[PDB]
Amino acid sequence: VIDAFRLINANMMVLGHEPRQTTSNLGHLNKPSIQALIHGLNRHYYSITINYRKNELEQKMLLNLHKKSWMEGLTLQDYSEHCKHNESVVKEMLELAKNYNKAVEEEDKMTPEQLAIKNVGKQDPKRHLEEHVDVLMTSNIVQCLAAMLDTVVFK
Amino acid sequence: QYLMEGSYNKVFLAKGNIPAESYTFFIDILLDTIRDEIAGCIEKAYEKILFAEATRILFFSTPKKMTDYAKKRGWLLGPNNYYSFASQQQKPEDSTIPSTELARQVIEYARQLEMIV
Repeated sequence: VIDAFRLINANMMVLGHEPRQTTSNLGHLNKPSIQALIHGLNRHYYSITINYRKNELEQKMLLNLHKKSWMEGLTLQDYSEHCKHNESVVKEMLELAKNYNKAVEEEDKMTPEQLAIKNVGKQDPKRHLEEHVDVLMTSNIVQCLAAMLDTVVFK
Repeated sequence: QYLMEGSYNKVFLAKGNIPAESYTFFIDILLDTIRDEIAGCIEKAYEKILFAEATRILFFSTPKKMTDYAKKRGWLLGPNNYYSFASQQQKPEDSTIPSTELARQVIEYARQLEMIV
């Protein structure tokens, strides 16, 4: 939060009043909360708005990343690290699996949030299992794609 | 009945040549089909086996008929059995790694999978 202002003359206030600065321009008048800031604003100045200038070229500079990111994605994720993730995913899944099993006996009714209180905790146990399956899926996607891809291209 | 049961011995098609109205012709083409089916399989089956053993359950009448018939099939090109080429290929199913070739484009399966999420 930043503001720009312009001074207002003492003679201007009495005759003109502060809404005269507002004419023939954007005319947005800012409130920067209550307290000293607002009170001081009113007694002193007229606050006017901020717009940003931009240019296409200016954007293009900002968006630019790295040469190195080009190979980064390609990179064949270690089996070791993957295995750590795989172990982590199957263990959470087993714990939740039970919950999933009890949960399906009921759940004849719609409204998924109610099913979350019943099966216990925020979010359904079916959704918890999927979340874990998906995280593994993401690790797997980089590794397998990368595994074939790397070998063929350098070869 | 015989052919469905898988008792090839029992068939009554390698002896249905003798009684005929004019059937003998049909019986012969059908017989030739029976002989082929067995003939290719036997190659895979076992390595260099006797000539006599290779006439017996090849539904042949003589070693001379077997020599010519076997040769077209790819075994017994010479006067010595060549069952051995074919037989050896079948037995180990769990040994074969050309690796990249066998993986069969991991990239494609991955790409199908990723897209939904």
